[PDB]
Amino acid sequence: EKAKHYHKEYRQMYRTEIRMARMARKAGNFYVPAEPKLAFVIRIRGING
Amino acid sequence: RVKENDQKKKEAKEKGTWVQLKRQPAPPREAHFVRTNGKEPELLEPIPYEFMA
Amino acid sequence: NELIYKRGYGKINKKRIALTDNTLIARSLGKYNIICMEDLIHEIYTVGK
Amino acid sequence: KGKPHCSRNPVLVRGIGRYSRSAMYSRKALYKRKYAALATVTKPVGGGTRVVKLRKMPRYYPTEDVPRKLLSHGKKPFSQHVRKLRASITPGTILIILTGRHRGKRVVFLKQLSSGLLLVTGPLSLNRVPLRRTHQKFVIATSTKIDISGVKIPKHLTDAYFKKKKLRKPEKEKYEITEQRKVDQKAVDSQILPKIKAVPQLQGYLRSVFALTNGVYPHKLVF
Amino acid sequence: SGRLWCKAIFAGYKRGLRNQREHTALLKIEGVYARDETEFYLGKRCAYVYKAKNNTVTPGGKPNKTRVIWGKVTRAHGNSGMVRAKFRSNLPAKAIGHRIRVMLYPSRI
Amino acid sequence: MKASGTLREYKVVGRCLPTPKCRTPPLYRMRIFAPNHVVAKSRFWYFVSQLKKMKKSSGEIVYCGQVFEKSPLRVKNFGIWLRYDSRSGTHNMYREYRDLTTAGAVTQCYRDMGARHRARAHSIQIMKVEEIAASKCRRPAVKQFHDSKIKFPLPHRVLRRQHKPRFTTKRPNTFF
Amino acid sequence: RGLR
Amino acid sequence: KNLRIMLKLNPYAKTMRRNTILRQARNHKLRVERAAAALAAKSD
RNA sequence: GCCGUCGCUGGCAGUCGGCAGAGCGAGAAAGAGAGUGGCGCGGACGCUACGCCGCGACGAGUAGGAGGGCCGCUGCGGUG
RNA sequence: GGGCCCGGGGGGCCACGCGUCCCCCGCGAGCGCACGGGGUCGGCGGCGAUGUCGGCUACCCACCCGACCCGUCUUGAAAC
RNA sequence: GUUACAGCCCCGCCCCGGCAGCAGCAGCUCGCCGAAUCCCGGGGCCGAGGGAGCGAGACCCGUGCGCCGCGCUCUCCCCC
Ligand SMILES: [Mg+2]
Ligand SMILES: [Mg+2]
Ligand SMILES: [Mg+2]
Ligand SMILES: [Mg+2]
Ligand SMILES: [Mg+2]
Ligand SMILES: [Mg+2]
Ligand SMILES: [Mg+2]
Ligand SMILES: [Mg+2]
Repeated sequence: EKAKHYHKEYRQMYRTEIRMARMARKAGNFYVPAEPKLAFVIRIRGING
Repeated sequence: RVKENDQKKKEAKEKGTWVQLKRQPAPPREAHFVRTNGKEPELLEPIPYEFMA
Repeated sequence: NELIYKRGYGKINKKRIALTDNTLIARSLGKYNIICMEDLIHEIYTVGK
Repeated sequence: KGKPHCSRNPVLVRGIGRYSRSAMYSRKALYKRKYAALATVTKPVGGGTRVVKLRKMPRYYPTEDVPRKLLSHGKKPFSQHVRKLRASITPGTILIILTGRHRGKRVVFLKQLSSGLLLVTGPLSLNRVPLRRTHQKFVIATSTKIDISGVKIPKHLTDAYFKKKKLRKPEKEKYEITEQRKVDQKAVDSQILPKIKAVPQLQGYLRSVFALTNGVYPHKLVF
Repeated sequence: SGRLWCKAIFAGYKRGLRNQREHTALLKIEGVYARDETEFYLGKRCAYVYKAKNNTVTPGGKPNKTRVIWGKVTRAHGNSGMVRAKFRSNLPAKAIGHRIRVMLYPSRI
Repeated sequence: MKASGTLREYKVVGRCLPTPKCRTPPLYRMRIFAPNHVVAKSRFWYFVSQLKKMKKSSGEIVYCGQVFEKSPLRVKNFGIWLRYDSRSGTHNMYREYRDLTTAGAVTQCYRDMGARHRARAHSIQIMKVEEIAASKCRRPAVKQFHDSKIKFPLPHRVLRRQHKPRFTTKRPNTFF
Repeated sequence: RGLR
Repeated sequence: KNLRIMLKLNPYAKTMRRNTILRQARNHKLRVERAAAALAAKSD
């Protein structure tokens, strides 16, 4: 059930940000989404120097 | 901060609630709407180079 | 999802143990209500407490 | 006790059923299907009787034994493997044998045996290939097919029928075409052969032997 | 009777410019001059057939001087239709520029 | 900025972060031609920083979005006003191109400025892109295609399939 | 108990 | 890649996958019938 | 995949057998507890504990340091 | 949109005993298939006593890639 | 010179005039994606480990397909 609930939770977060931008565009304004809270970092350089 | 914490820790205790005591680094700014107010954003262009010698 | 399912390894007793069972997550993060790979993905993705 | 029922859950894909747990619960009517909580053989003798041990302790033990193996799953024997067949090999297709003494000949596919080897006939009169087994990995299936749907293949042409029979050598022992095999060859040939002759030039095609020549590359051509 | 293998040339070994990996051979197949045509040949048996002084046995035959190293096409190589092949023993370097049979089995068609 | 692939046109809108003094800062908009939006946002901050006391730290992007070509099936003449740094000075240029998309015309400019002046995209600032009527175009290369009865052959067609066959019995023909 |  | 491994870790994945297979096979049926009536209507 | 090093200062004395009863890897403290009243005679290997077993990480090297050699040489006490 | 997707008048649910009080309105038995704690076949073929089978390494030869002669002082040695 | 014996651009009213279709098998006119994603197939390399027990139980001494995960059938009765 936790997985079932998260699925619903993720769906609302996805839909909600879509819906928020539409209502801004409807009224001629801009919806600015929240700065991301999460990053993934990959080291691309070796360890010499 | 020590004083305000101990006072909050004592004021919220008698009220049976929970308050933030630890500081935090500035979080990323939350979502918000920006009203255009019926105006079009000013178009900007780079200016021509002019040799101001 | 795919980062944690294909390449998800736990640091259990300072060892690199693949997350091949839910009991691995529950024994370490259970005290935070994290008892399955799905709870782990939700605590990561949403940046929980 | 009750007669077994066909699985009420049709297979959607391998490992997933069509119906959820509660859908199956209703289908199986589990709401009303509720439930709640010799080693010695005696014999006579001329003492009178002897209690006999069916299986006796070993008379010898080796100095060392190997342990037991850990338990696995899915490692079935060969006889229980599922058999696959390229979709391009349908009964009546003209195949090209790639190996053996018959390499290059064009044969007629009949059916896939239970062991998964293909049963083919030359026919014997066209190219001298009898009813013979062959691996599908070593045949090129062409697009030439004859309709042998009305051909009756004897039910006894099975895998054990074609399995090689050991011959002892103490000089040499030779293979002898059994009279049954000759009778069998005619039964199938006498049906397929007239069907070959309905297609013009097909018999000549099955007489000829496939070969590569100058400028002919397999990746370029259609079989 | 006729030929039942495709003509391939043993171009060389897998290598950089100063390192050579002799467990893999690069085969140039007649008529295969793009990477998109090599698909038919992948996994096909490959036979380096040669002759020696001493006689050797023959499956289903009597001893002769012919010998073979078997292998198979493992993958394409480059954009112009070369294939990588692996053999039960590394091909001798005397075989560079010579014929490598490519059989028509294991057949996927 | 690298002019990788075909550029796209982006509409980037940004502003200063609101403060107690000015709770509603004005919205600035720029036309940015870039490979991807991430590059588009970066260039925006590079230009507004030149025109205003503003940088990424003290401002935000309100909207980044591609501007699709409005008449992709029409042939147009585009005039491009640009400044660029040569090895020994900066110069304003005006150039004309024929294309179907405005972004396609800007991409032709980056290849062209690189070809004729060895100009790397980091030293080119597209100031303005205007679709121009046939009667206002100045460059003879563009104007010679303003002929409703334009006709020309394709002389000396060079064989481009030169390795299929690699060896042939007959010499190629170049007249078609 | 109920399941039984 | 291994179905039964994902279920030992996330049993609800079986429900999600079954729904996708049904939903995708249902939507495919709609288009095929929708596309046909376009063909038959055009022939009218 | 295999070799070694390091760490877990990890596990094994429980081979507790017919004077018998096979377990303690398991998300979440502490007893497979003790009671008082209302036919066959059978069951692999192990444990040089300086031994055996498991899991995870790692492995460049001059000057230099340290460990282990069931590496090698000559003689002495025991032993074979 | 959110409220176990509030409350009233064809398609999927990890809903399915009951006495009740009432918020609200502690053991069923079997059997079986497996994407399930690291590979098996309960699958086959050819050859074999005088010229043939196996023999890593090892002897000779060949070819392809690699490859400058050591010790030493030295910032630096293949060093004229 | 201004639709005529071709056409092109814009505009006002025509339900954003109406219909397919819809980031299109007009297999490329231009994108970013997958809790809004699943199915099937092909080639290549590899097989490390080796006492996991199950159930009967002190009324039994069996059997070596056994853990966890996922199904199926029976212990109900009808129908095709
Ligand atoms: Mg460096
Ligand atoms: Mg070292
Ligand atoms: Mg060299
Ligand atoms: Mg040299
Ligand atoms: Mg010296
Ligand atoms: Mg010096
Ligand atoms: Mg030196
Ligand atoms: Mg010198």
